[PDB]
Amino acid sequence: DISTLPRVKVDLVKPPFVHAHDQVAKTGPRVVEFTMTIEEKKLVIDREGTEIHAMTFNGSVPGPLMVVHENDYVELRLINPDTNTLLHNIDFHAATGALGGGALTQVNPGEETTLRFKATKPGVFVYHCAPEGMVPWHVTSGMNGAIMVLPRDGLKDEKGQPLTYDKIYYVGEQDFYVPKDEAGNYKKYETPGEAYEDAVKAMRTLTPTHIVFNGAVGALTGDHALTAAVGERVLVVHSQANRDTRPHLIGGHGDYVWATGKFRNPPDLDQETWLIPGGTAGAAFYTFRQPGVYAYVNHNLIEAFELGAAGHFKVTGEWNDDLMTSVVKPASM
Amino acid sequence: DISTLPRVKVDLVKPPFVHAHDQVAKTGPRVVEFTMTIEEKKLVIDREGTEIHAMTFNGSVPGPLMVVHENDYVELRLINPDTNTLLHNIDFHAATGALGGGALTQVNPGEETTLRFKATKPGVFVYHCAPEGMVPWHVTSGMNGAIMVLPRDGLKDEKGQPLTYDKIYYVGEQDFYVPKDEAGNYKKYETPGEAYEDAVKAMRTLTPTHIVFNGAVGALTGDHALTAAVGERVLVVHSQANRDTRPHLIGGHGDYVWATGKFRNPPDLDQETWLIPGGTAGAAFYTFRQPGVYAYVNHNLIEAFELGAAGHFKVTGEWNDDLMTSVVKPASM
Amino acid sequence: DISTLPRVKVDLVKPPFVHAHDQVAKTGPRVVEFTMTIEEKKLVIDREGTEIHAMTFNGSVPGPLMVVHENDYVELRLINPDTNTLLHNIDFHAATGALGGGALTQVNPGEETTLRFKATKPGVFVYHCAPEGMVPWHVTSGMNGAIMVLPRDGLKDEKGQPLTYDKIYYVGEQDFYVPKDEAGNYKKYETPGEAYEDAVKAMRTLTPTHIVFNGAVGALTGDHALTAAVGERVLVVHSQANRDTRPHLIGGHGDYVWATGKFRNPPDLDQETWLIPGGTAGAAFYTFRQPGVYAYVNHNLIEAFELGAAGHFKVTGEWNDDLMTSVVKPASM
Ligand SMILES: O=N[O-]
Ligand SMILES: O=N[O-]
Ligand SMILES: O=N[O-]
Ligand SMILES: [Cu+2]
Ligand SMILES: [Cu+2]
Ligand SMILES: [Cu+2]
Ligand SMILES: [Cu+2]
Ligand SMILES: [Cu+2]
Ligand SMILES: [Cu+2]
Repeated sequence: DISTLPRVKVDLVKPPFVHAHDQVAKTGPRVVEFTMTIEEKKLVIDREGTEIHAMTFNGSVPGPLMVVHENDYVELRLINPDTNTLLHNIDFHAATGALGGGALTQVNPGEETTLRFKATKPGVFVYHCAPEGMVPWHVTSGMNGAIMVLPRDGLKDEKGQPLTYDKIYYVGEQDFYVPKDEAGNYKKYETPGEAYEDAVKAMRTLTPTHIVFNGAVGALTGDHALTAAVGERVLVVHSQANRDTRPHLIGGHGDYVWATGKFRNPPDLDQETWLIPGGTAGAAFYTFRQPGVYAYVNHNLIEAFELGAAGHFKVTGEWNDDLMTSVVKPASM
Repeated sequence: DISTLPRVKVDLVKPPFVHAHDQVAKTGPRVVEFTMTIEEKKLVIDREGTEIHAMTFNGSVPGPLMVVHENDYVELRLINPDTNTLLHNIDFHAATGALGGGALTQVNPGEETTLRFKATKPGVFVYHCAPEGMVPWHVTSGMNGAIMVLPRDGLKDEKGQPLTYDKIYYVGEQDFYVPKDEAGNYKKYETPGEAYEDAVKAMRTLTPTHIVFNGAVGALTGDHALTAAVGERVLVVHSQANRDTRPHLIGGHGDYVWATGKFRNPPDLDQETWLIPGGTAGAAFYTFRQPGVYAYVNHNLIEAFELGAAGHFKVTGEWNDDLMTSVVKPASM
Repeated sequence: DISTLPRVKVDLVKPPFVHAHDQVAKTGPRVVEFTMTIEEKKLVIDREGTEIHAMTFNGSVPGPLMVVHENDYVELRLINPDTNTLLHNIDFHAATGALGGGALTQVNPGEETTLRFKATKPGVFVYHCAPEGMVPWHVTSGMNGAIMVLPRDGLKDEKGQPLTYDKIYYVGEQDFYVPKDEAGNYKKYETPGEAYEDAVKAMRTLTPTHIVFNGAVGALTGDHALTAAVGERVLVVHSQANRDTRPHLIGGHGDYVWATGKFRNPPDLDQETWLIPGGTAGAAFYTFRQPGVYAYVNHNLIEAFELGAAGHFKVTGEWNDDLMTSVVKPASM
């Protein structure tokens, strides 16, 4: 009787931050209550000022990271305000049945719905909007996030020993397909219906115009760089709802990686780069050993440095000259 | 002395169905005899009526799934009737030597050949035509299938316990490269030789025009949807002879997945999505827990919903409201 | 005190060959000294005579394979002669800190530098140039190689038993983006600065014009085919610094594969094809069982046979008719 279970309300935070949670479950199974409000909004996604009509969960690209434990129940109140124009829904890859919930959550502007599902499998998973007949358009407009279902006894390494992170970040990577004219300039549109065919044409090229973290070129840089201290253990959850990516921490590694995101599997050790398939969330655990600036990228380096799939860590602490040193600094022959 | 071994003749069936076999070998090693007849034929591959000159094994795209046990011998009689126009052959990724058999099986129209190889490694494997100098053209014309080499004691989970499927399906995923004119319309051709350069140009874009299951958009839908019952254990073998794919069961999971298809490895558990590299077969085992319609896709959702890489399951049985329920159906604020 | 450790100077060799080393470390930890000289040079990369301005480490595409043991120190003297025109550096994915060394190794023409780092993680790893603001341009001009960090007790299988190779080869796979005019012909350029915008435009298509092994179409064929004998154990290290690849030995397998290249993980067994993500090195171990010509490809077969990603083995020895035989050679119905 689910009515006999504790309810806990989560208050979500904007990526790349993650709402408060316990790695090791401090209670029995719970109904974990989430509310998200769909927001269609204009977003500037690059340095040139290219502006798209984004389709978001809770105002952000990606949508926020939801965190529960295995065999909790996720109960999501999904709100589509009458300020929006389109029908939306939600598919949880973590859930079982009804297209991940998409068949049960169709909300027109001015409607809401509440979905409950049992989180029976531990892992990080994509969630995304998926309205029948317009699925890739919603997804590639930004309407996707992730949910982490932690094992009730937290994470474990390949030998069954605990892995405990000190910090977690959620990197949502988004492929956009901004329609171009024959000369190669981006087109803009009066209404979503006038945009639709050109959106479909642009998607069918299979060539993103932009690939970004946290919704825009440079979003995880400067005053919004990710941070860590030397010696800190950091989990980076990374999702891509529509296209493969190959994350890499420039100057570091994935000490333990679940490339396809499912924690009943032993992690891959010592990864330089790992493949997260489109439609998947993955997670990488790293203990920082050196201070300084790191870049965290999709290691198709064109996708990283030309199309936007690059963020930064700023890491504080002492430099270890045993691990790396400039023996002879650049100088002239 | 191979002549002292039992011979068993297999009678193949059209994908996505799979010929009768035993998971656990009920005999010792056998010479397992297959016959396939090459058929060049016109195929309509989309809803618009786009018609290509397909190159098939046994009349289908994909070619049929062949099933043997580890250390059986596969003996294939490959027939190229004089109604065909081209030279063909066959490369088995399951086989060792002579380019997988391709160097020994070159048949002109009006010829046949018989190849035997020992299936020394368990797994699902691609087979495909591969004539020297025209390899991708044959493959991306549909001339590929798969062979499953089961361990003699059937499949096992990550702990060494048996996994037994109740039903198996074979999903062959095909990238086609239909040549386009400058305006973007598909071109058609009088002869394969007149088609060849434009086929090569279209392939060199690396952008498929179509990505389909079982040879056509919507082939595994409607009256040809895949079926299952709640509680049934289903293995879905999935091949892609030329390009990566990322299968996903919408509303389900891969409970146990061999993403790169080789059963001596422990399966990955609880996958949302998995990457099958181009040139590979993979296999996913799932026990259905909910009735209703599922979609089975390549989770590049553009590839799925715009280019064709989507099929359906229809699943019969009782709905489990513990696992998922609509708490409050969509309604107006 | 690193000054108390043995120093050993390595003399590199041109890919696909690999400098002399011991699988099992015959000494304690060492400072292993390497020198590489950057060479910008023209290279003809295809049969048509297409000539690019390559950016190399030590004159080759890929750069040479460097081999050390876990917890050795790599000390690289990197020389940028004043005959070059550009700034370069080096990022080792094997290293920890300072963007893999890239932040500490910026050398203008006429400068050199010496970097030392501790090789704390065993595996094969990419190294590549990565100058801030021009990273993909350098990488996709050929300026990448790999380093193998062997476990001090050599390689092990999935059960912890030794795997010892008799021969090793290094296959560097390079995606080039030669700018094209509207008609589709390659453009050429007076200076790297005049080339830059068109290089960036060509990269942003995400469609390589060429994908080659060892720097050119057909480089690992003919008198430069890879060789082996029946019964020989061969490790093929394969890198791709910028784009996914899916290696396949036509007629063989990867008996043991580290697809993402890190030897603390058990290898995947019996692979037909494996995915090496862009920004990764992987390694496949195979014992040849049949003589003859093999092709070793990226199993996107368009990428292999049309764009260049194909090499050959010539294997000497006896043919095993148990493993494969032509029962009835091609002949007429
Ligand atoms: O190591 N990242 O380019
Ligand atoms: O969950 N498939 O979109
Ligand atoms: O088996 N390679 O096409
Ligand atoms: Cu939506
Ligand atoms: Cu999905
Ligand atoms: Cu053929
Ligand atoms: Cu093949
Ligand atoms: Cu450089
Ligand atoms: Cu890198």
